[PDB]
Amino acid sequence: DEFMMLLSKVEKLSEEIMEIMQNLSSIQALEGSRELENLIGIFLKREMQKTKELMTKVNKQK
Amino acid sequence: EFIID
Amino acid sequence: HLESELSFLSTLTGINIRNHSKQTEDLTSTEMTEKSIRKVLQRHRLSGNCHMVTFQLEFQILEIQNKERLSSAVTDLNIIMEPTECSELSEFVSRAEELFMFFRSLHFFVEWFEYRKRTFKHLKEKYPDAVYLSEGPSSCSMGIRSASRPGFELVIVWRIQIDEDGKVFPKLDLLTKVPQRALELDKNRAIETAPLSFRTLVGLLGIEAALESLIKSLCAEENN
Amino acid sequence: MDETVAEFIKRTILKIPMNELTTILKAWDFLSENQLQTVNFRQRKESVVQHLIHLCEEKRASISDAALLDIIYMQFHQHQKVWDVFQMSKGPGEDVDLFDMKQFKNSFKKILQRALKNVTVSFRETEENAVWIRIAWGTQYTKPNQYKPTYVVYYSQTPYAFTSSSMLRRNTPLLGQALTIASKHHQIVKMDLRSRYLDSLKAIVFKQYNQDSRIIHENIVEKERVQRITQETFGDYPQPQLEFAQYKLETKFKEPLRCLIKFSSPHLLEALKSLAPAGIADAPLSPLLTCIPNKRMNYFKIRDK
Amino acid sequence: IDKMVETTELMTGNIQSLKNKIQILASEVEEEEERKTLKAPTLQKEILALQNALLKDLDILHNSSQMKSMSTFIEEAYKKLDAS
Amino acid sequence: EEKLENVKAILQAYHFTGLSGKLTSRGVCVCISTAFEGNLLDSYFVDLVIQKPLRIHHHSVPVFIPLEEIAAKYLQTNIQHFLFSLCEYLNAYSGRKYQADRLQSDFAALLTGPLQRNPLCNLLSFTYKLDPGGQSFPFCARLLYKDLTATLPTDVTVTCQGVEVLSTSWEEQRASHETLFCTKPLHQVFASFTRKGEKLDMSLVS
Amino acid sequence: KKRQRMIEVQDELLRLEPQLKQLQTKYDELKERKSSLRNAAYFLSNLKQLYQYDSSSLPALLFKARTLLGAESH
Amino acid sequence: VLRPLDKLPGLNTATILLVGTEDALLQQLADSMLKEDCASELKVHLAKSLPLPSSVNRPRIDLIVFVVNLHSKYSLQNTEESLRHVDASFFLGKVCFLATGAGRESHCSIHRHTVVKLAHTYQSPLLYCDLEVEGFRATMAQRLVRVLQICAGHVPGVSALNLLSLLR
Repeated sequence: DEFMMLLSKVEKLSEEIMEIMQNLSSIQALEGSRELENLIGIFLKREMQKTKELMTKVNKQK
Repeated sequence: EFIID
Repeated sequence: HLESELSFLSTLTGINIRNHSKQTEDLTSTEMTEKSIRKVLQRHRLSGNCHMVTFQLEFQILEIQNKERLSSAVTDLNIIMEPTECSELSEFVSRAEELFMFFRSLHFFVEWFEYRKRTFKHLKEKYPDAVYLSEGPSSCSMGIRSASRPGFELVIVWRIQIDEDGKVFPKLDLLTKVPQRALELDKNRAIETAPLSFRTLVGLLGIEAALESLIKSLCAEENN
Repeated sequence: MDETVAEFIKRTILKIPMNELTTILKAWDFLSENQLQTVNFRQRKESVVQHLIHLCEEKRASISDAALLDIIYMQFHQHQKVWDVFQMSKGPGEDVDLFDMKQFKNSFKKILQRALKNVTVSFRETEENAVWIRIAWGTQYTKPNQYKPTYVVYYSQTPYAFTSSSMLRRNTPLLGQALTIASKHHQIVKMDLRSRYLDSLKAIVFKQYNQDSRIIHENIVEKERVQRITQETFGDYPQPQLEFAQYKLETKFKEPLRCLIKFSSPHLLEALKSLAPAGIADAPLSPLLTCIPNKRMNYFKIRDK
Repeated sequence: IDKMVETTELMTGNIQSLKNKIQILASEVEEEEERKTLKAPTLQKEILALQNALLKDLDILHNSSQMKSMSTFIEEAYKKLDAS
Repeated sequence: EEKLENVKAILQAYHFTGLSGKLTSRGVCVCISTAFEGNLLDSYFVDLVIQKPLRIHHHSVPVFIPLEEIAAKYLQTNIQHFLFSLCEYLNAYSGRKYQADRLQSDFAALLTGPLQRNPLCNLLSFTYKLDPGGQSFPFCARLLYKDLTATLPTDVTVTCQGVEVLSTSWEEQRASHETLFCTKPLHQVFASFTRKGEKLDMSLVS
Repeated sequence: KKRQRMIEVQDELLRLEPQLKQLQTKYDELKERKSSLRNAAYFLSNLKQLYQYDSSSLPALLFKARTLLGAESH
Repeated sequence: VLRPLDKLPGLNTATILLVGTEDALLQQLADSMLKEDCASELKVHLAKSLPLPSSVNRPRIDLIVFVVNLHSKYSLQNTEESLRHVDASFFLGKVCFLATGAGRESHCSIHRHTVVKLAHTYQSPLLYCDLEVEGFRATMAQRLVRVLQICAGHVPGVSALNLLSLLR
């Protein structure tokens, strides 16, 4: 399906975007500040794999 | 009274 | 009578009380100077579901029963609930252990979530072209796009803030950024005053009505 | 030890019965624990009223607590001098965030001595959060008349302030006047509850009152219904009105017809409850009497419909 | 007391006439509108105000926008399934 | 099992919801029990009738401290069409108006004069004596609550008892009392003031 | 004069209540009418004047990126 | 409308029917009617108005005692409002007129002539008593049973018809 293809793309994004996010060291400053972890709206390849193995199987069953 | 006072 | 209790839980919304189990760890032994005040430490599990949000309760209260009064209190409280939604309430899951007011904050936190979700499903479903919405359980981020000037975009963020007192504080922010395509095209002070004037905008119409009117007069400027 | 002060104390001491000498005299604190042993309370009446008045002769008694003694006397005898009930009403806005007892005792005395310059106003804040005012009235031409005072039980933050209906003089529009100015309200309204039992008025106004095999009774299905409607209009423990619940007609006999129906019972709402089961009353006993506490007022003022 | 209520009557007359003239003004405000919701949050505007960081984040956000093309869309789709 | 696994919820609602309603026919009786922070020592019995003309039957929403009772007659002038919201805003009034009532029962002897309070303890005006050093000049603290919902006081007036500006130590003490009363309750402050002001040093002028 | 004093205070109590309500209305109407249009009719037209703060979208994107893991855990 | 002989009698059952507005005195009179252990199964019936809601299986009423409280004019006006639901064959023997409250004579909203005129214009016995006192109930209740055994036919010499010829 389109969502499953997007999920496959998300799985591709899991390899891509996480690598893109790992390369961007400037964004590492986020979620590492007392004024960001509280005021700014308060290793995920396996989690994104759980967002692919437990989501593509679950989306199809819907 | 019819509840008049 | 339990059917009427479910009905009462449906109208007097302490949220659904589904999985309840009352045990009691009797602690009236002699270690506590049995001549003095009595006590008992009951423990209750109270799991339940809202319209969408769930919760589970680990609840162990010390019941100090003095020789003339029953100074009921709490010693242990563990809350297993939603993630970001109760991260702010995680302050109270320790304040209640440092209890009733979790059934008044989350009692109105769920009303806040209703006024969030149903208003979002109003604004996006009724009209969603110039409007993109970061559709998530906690992502209150709407896209805006007007093409009269070809490079405009706005986002309103429907932030949630619950204080330590359990009072819900609706943080109605306009967390603005236009892309660099047309940042310097209007050249007016309309954008610099945008997030301060948003607090005025919500006070004019209904809170949802103000968002709908901002949509109709900011990204529907191409539609109108 | 003064004029109309020692005599007033003497006149208010013998009023109380022999049993409650200690209970009343411990409250007003003129007699410290040492002074109580000097007077022997158990011999006679005129002996105790003479040695007790001497104990304040040496204490130099003043009207300020001489009226207070009458206050504690009335707190144990509130079932006399039938009480009015006034109802305050603020406009639109926030509550009275500053009802200081000091400020209220000041803002009542100031407004009451502004016009009734010769009065002895004496407050005694009771433990049930009900300021028990007592006002000895008298115009500027005369001394304050302590013979017949007008006790006012203003419940501290409540809009309602019960008032002893003693004479209903030209001061009763000023009694409410200073009551609605001291307490930061705007309007005074006698809600028309006029009962002698103050502890029964307090429940009514605040809604704190309910919070053989051979004998075959042929009309058993009717007696059960009579009991049902009696138990659905008088739920449990009806409070004692004990007041002339007036009913002044203006009704055409089915142009108008006037009478002034006055129910007079030692316990009114428990007498009406025992009317329908006794056959004196119909089973659906008229709202006309059952909604005496539900209306929080027994001298009504509405018309035909 | 009469001076007090005379000052109060000057004030109330000032106000009936002045709120009549600003109720004309208020109709003007509605005609311009033609064509504790905020009191509690009256101090939350300071967080909006709170550079090298801005430029680096914006440049990263442009790359993160490409990431958001697959991530936010998946989130907008997963929650849509959750909402439905 | 259902007679115990679905009836103990009422018992569970007693200890926890603060809004457990007795299932009395003709009007649910919401037995509102209230707690300050983690301690609870009162319950308020509001009696209603199930009528589309929404009338409260005979409340026990305390009439001795009766702004709740006025709120039993005036909060419905704001919202009553939803018992959903009334049960909250009335449990809020009862849960704060007991908190200040519970912020009263603590006072034992740290204070010298009588705790001249208010019903709901809207105005807690107590002439206490915290004297860290011996130079005696007490503070009469008129704790003024703008709102009957927030547990903590809103307007703190820790006024020196008819005395001029003393040395910087006592002005510092007054400024600290203001910010410790506005943010932290007396139940958690006057137990931290005896702890800091050890030995219970009373006064000489008062 | 004392009866006249009671009547004047009754007027003074009524005058005080009426003046308090009138001043409350005055402040509410001043705020609403004067500031709403000077802010709404300004901004709504200024937004129209626009259409027809640099870390804000960065924070929104960080929240959206955390929302991915939040929904994955859901 | 009640009839004396619509239902068959029991076996030893003599079932009276007391008719009076006040039911406290009726209940006391019924308690006194069964306090003595008589030889007849007395099934006393109470009532307020003879209309008597139509319930089948009701026994053959062998006696109706119109307890007329002389203190209250309601107990009379309801009695004449209950006498218009009686048979002309019921007033012969099986009808008595109890007049309670009489003798006190200071609370009587009804003159005792009016009740005697009422009981003489229906040609039925009028038995005076005072139901508020037990000492005058237990001696009058035993009079309503010896009348009841007469009308029910338990004394095998005297009919209900023979009774009013003796109480005239």
